[PDB]
Amino acid sequence: AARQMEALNRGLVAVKTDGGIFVSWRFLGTENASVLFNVYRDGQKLNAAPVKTTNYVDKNGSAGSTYTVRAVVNGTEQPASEKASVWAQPYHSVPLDKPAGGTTPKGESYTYSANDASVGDVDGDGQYELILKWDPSNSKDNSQDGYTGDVLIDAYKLDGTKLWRINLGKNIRAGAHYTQFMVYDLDGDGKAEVAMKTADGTKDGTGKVIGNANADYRNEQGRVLSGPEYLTVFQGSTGKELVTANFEPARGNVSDWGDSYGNRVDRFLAGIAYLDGQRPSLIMTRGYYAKTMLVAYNFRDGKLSKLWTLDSSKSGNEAFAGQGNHNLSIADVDGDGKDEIIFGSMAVDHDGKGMYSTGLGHGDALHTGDLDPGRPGLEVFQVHEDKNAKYGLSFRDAATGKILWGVYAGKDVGRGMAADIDPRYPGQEVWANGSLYSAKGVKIGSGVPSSTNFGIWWDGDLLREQLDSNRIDKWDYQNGVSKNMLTASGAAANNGTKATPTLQADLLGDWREEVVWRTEDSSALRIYTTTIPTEHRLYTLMHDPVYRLGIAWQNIAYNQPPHTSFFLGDGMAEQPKPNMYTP
Ligand SMILES: [Ca+2]
Ligand SMILES: [Ca+2]
Ligand SMILES: [Ca+2]
Ligand SMILES: [Ca+2]
Ligand SMILES: [Ca+2]
Ligand SMILES: [Ca+2]
Ligand SMILES: [Ca+2]
Ligand SMILES: [Ca+2]
Ligand SMILES: [Ca+2]
Ligand SMILES: [Ca+2]
Repeated sequence: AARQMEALNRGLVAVKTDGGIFVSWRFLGTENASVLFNVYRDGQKLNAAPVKTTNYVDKNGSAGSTYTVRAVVNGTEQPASEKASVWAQPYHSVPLDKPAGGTTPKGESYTYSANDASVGDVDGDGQYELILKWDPSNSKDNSQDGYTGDVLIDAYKLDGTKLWRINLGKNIRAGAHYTQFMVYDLDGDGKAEVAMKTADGTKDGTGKVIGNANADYRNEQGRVLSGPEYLTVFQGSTGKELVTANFEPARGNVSDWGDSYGNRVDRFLAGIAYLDGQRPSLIMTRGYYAKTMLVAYNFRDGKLSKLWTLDSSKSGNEAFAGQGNHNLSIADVDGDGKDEIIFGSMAVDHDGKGMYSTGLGHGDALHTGDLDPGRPGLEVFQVHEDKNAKYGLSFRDAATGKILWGVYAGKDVGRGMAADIDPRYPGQEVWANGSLYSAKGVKIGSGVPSSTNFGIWWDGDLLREQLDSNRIDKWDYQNGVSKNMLTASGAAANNGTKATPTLQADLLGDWREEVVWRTEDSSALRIYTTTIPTEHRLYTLMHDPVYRLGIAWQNIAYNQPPHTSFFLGDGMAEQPKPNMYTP
């Protein structure tokens, strides 16, 4: 079946460069291969004949010029795109309303920094808003005791308009593994909503407090290990509470999850999955080191409804404990049109049934995509934390879980990457624990790229570049060394040693991915878009099933980079139009 996807505008962007004005725009999932384009500067056509490629350099444009693009569909020109003004800097700043610092019940002062983001179109005009999580400077890993400041979630238009702020309140602890926020048009009306775990004292964007306003379930460890827990869907445009239910997976006893001090119980993940093959569902998970639960919901016709539960503590589900990562993937792995869940070393079917477990246990990085385009199906590359695991890195059939190849490490392998960086080996290369491999498991040369964090499509070629901290690098495959391509001076990455951008996504312009980094003082987000010309046109990545879902889960726990459902890389085949409709 055709999948619900977003009605997007042209995503037209124009950026001042020394060579003139660089202009790029979207090839929309609704458009055929036969569609061409005309480029207009202030109502004047620039190109003598319609162009195919979705980027263009206007040598004679100026900082005051405005641009439109018109599609040419089966010979006739279509109405103009939305108008685009010229970016006077290589990035676009979104000014932020930095939350005031505070002081914990124990007298610890904290301040706020801009942290993980997501995107959704909350008003339905085809341009994304940014949904930003603020992090207090005393946020905590689950292993660490201590009180934390409130978690704040804001919505911003790209012009800097602050639409709202939600304060999750004292009963939601701050830290990577706590709030996992989903931004998506769940009900299919054309407008995104925001869904996340909430509690008594959560304040919506209109200033209305949920539940028992004054209840305080913080224990002396600064953890919230008792009291009600809620799941709320908020209106994207206003941050208003739409509906709130009791949260599942429910806590039960803290000790059910594998410790009594409050670590394992509060290990959350979340996602958007097309469980019915047509429309989105919401996935909320709890646990992964031992007891593990996953619960699916719909938000449709104004109602939240629970669809299924997978609980490893149920007789027959024992194998589905102890396998999850600090991240997950979502993809149709078995070809039935419906999305499955890649939950670290295990997988869960669209109906909530456990599919397989590799038994290799918990890890910190995960990549699900078409890694080996010579092998039908998707593949999963994963690293493993247990020093005694049979493999420190595993490369597997996404659908069956069969190990295609793996390498024993005998130690915690905390990072792993997948990206087509070497055109001499068909498909995506993978690297971890000091070695680079082909998709077939053949070690390539010696050493690895200088980062093992994100892959990003940045330059004009079909290979994928690397992102880490405030840097984009490109692998010189002939010489076996990384070389810097961009250092975003004045921009900072997030999450300490994880060094993740606020967001990486194809948010605007052509198929290359934008990066959103905070400034060092979090007074702004900067949106960088490439001005490197390309000869290639590809469907906007937000119209790919798997990529779009990757953007939805990018924020969760230990942020991972997004992948396409198809092999995008050197030697790739031309892609057909995505099977989609818009609301
Ligand atoms: Ca919008
Ligand atoms: Ca909606
Ligand atoms: Ca499927
Ligand atoms: Ca299935
Ligand atoms: Ca870990
Ligand atoms: Ca494959
Ligand atoms: Ca390759
Ligand atoms: Ca490239
Ligand atoms: Ca782009
Ligand atoms: Ca995160």
